[PDB]
Amino acid sequence: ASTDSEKVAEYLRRATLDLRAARQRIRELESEPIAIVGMACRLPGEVDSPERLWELITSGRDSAAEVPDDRGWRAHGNFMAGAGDFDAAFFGISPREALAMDPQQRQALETTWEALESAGIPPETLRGSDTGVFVGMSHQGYATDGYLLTGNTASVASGRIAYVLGLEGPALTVDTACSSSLVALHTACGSLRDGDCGLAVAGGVSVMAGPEVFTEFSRQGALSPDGRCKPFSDEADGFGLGEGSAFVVLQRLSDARREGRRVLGVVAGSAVNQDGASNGLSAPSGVAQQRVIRRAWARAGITGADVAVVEAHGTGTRLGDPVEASALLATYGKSRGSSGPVLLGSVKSNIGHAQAAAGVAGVIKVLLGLERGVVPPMLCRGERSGLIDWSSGEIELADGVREWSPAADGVRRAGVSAFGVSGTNAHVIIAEPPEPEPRRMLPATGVVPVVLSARTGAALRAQAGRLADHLAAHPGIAPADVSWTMARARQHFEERAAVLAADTAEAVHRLRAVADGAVVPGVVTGSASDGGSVFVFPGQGAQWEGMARELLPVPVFAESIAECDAVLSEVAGFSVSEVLEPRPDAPSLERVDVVQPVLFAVMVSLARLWRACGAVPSAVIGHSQGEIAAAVVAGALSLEDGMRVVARRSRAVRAVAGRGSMLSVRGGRSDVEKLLADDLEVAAVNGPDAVVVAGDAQAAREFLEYCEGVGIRARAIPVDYASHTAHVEPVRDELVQALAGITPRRAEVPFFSTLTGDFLDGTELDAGYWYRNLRHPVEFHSAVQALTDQGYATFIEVSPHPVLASSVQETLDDAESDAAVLGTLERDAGDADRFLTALADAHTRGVAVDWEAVLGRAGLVDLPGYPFQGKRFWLLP
Amino acid sequence: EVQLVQSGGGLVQPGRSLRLSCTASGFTFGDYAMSWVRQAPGKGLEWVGFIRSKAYGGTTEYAASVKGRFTISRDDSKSIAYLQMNSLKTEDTAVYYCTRGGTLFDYWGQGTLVTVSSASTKGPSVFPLAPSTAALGCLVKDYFPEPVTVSWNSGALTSGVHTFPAVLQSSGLYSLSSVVTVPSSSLGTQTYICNVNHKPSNTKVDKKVEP
Repeated sequence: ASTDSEKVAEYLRRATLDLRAARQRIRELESEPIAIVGMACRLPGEVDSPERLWELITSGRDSAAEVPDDRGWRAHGNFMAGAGDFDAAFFGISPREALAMDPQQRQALETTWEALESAGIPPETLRGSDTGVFVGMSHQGYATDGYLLTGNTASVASGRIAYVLGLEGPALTVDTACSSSLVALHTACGSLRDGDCGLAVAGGVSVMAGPEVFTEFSRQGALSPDGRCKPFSDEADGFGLGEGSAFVVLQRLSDARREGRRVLGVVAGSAVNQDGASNGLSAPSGVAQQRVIRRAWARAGITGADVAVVEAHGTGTRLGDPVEASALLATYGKSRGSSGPVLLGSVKSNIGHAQAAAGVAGVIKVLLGLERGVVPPMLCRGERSGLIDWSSGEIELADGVREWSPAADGVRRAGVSAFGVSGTNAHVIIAEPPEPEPRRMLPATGVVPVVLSARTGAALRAQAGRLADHLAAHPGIAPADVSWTMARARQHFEERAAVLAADTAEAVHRLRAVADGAVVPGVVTGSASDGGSVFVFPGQGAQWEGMARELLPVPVFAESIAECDAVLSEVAGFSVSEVLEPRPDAPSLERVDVVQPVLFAVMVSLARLWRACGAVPSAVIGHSQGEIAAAVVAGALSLEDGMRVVARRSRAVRAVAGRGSMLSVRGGRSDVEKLLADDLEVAAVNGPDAVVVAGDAQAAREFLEYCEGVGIRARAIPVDYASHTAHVEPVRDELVQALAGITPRRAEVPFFSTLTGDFLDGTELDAGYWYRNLRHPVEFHSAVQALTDQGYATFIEVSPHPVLASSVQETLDDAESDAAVLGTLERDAGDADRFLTALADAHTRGVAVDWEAVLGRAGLVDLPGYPFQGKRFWLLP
Repeated sequence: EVQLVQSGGGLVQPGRSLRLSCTASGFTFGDYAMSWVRQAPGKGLEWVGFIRSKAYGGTTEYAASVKGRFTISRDDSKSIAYLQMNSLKTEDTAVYYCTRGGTLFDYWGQGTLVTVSSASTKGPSVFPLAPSTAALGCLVKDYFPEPVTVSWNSGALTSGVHTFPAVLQSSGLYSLSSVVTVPSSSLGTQTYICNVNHKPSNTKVDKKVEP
């Protein structure tokens, strides 16, 4: 019933669709853009960061200076400030091995880490991953105590990064001289495109270490006396020696789009060739440089007219520069096609000749300009070389502030060169990044958490100070971006802090409080222990005016409060919302049969908010009414059943009120127990200096208070019943039949009974338990001691105000425990800000907050990387 | 990327009507015929019908068991294909797939379950298959709708557990059986409890099994 024409129509369409996919696969294998997702740079001129490089060149400064004395060397150069500094501890390296380690190895390890932070990748996620390492590097003489062979082989400069970081892609060191780092880049894009790796670190490193290189070039005569490179100038008189690290993180663009990576730029094409039969082993070949430029255009599908900026090799050699300018004039200078003259420059005018790091230092410069739409500036000293023909007007030096203007493709592109003395040449086309086009609990906030992390306390404060400087230097950076970056695009170490602020000015101010040891309002600090969280549900005392009224919006919170409303409305005459939200003729919070069910509701709802935010209890613990809340959080009891237990138990308590009294005695236990002899009982021990004495017979209480006046701090609890005494025995039979239909179940979270004094299964919590819980002493001090000596590291009190937090800390002090004690809401603050602060604090103690579920996803921003705490190591053999 | 997102099924009493949607994306919807194929529980793929592309007349063909009751439509402006089911029967219970193409089905949707039943929501009755290697289990009978989940010792016991596909009895109610094979040391401090859970009737049952 389908005509032959219709059937063959659908096969033809499928065949040509399959053909389109095949040919798209061909294009991917040959020329997929490689996204540059991260970059780091430690270069001369006090350039510890790519952004420092931008500042140095837009400020027209160079870096030539006399040789340092720290190295064991009429002598000027371009030297890195901390070439010898290394945080050996960070990488698990002994100071013995670090001293024996070529600084080139150490600078590569540190700069790779910063590149991974610039790409927003927490390096632990890469362990066991498929990630390659491509280091352009050349052997220098650092060692001319043990581990000296592993610390000086070139192959270990790439493999050591793989080992430390646990990477399992290919790890190569490659030497093509001044082209080494662009060759490393070229090989890594081939490796990605072949699927040998899914991520690659590529770049180059050199540090002048041994006597040779500086005096070797002086006799050779290629050095300038200033130590300044003057590329493309009639004052050209040689290059100034330099050093540095420069690395990039490379990923197939399709994978970067799919994982939502901020892309700094793309490698659109690169080529690598050789001079071949030239005028001599070290002599550049202008025709070879045309061949390589044109090959790069081929593999990027572009022509010269599409590149507006060229970052040249530019060394400042009188006869080297005209060869490069000739080759540029024959390529980029022709068929400009009214795109305006190509703008030419060389980062070497500002930092010297970084040797194996020259090329990726040029890429990094170009990316800096691509961020801003601004041509990357070059010093340009004096007049244009008389040996070069700019008559055409089609090549111009990148003198000052220029707008970087796109090609017919509306895309901004640059070409980057590096030519080696061995003859191996490289050219890379860097294009601007394509358009990137593309759910929160605790929704409205106003304020914003910024979490910080480092391996030691001094490193932690340094991170706070440097982020303070960066934010002061760059106002207008969205606070949601700082927060998401600091939370998700960074690895979290043992020592932690968090600042909670509404605006960049408040964040800077509080970050600087963390940089000092200051204890100020919006600041929390702690160290991250594993061992698990205990949720603590206290007894009487947490109530306040419309506690957590501000939390009623948060959908996961209001959801829970709804179920309590249904259950409590059938069982009692009222609901939770009436009591917490404005109270229009609603039950009084002073009534024991309303405060206990309403507190129950707020604690179960808070505990659900906590869990929705990533905090998982490893155990629960309650105190009188509170174990009912814990029993529901731990799943031993449905919400319906628990709201029934607390409703009926507090109504029973109300029935026996009057004639009762409860007082808090700031004293130990046997002590008060002894004093209790004659002169009625201890109903609660919560802390080694906090007992609650009940016995009612208010007259009695009224007397003990008097006596206590002598020296014992005693205070009356605003309550006219005496629970955990015989005063509750009349309700025994009526309450156990009223709760005969409760259904206790095995707890999903472990449950530590402060009645039994040991973990419970969950099925033991029938109506009989809830009576004993009301009748018997609350043995809470013991319960905390038990949990501490089993390894629990965080106590979170889930309550609208902290009541047991003090007594828990006291118990930990006498146990000399490091364990943290945190709260949830406070009397003044039951808002979403106080809760955000509670999450922030719990984070600094090791609790796992899905910061993305709480805040949402924002954008990666270029914030400072880890603050390495380096000692100096410089072997003098 | 090519997408065919389906929606619009669920429970529905015999004789009533129901319309399924298929929203296309990532390709030129108007260029393709679109077909509906269904699969009754446990059985094969059965053709329901298709609509041609407009270029071929935008006309429709149907299987005999749905002709006059079901109709296929398309809306090329919203890139949506529709199945309009009328006078539904229990026999029309199935997963319904829309698929790109009328002869070559080269892209399918996630499918949409349509359950045709006049049963009312009902909780299960749990009975224990006492352990007459020993075998014991739980028989979860006479509930509606699906699903119902079963675990053993609150998820502690997972080795040797088989929970079986539910069956639909002549009453129109579902029955499921869960079994676990345990060492014949059936008393050695090893109490065995099946935990059955039927959200659509707010039911949670725990049962012990023993001789």
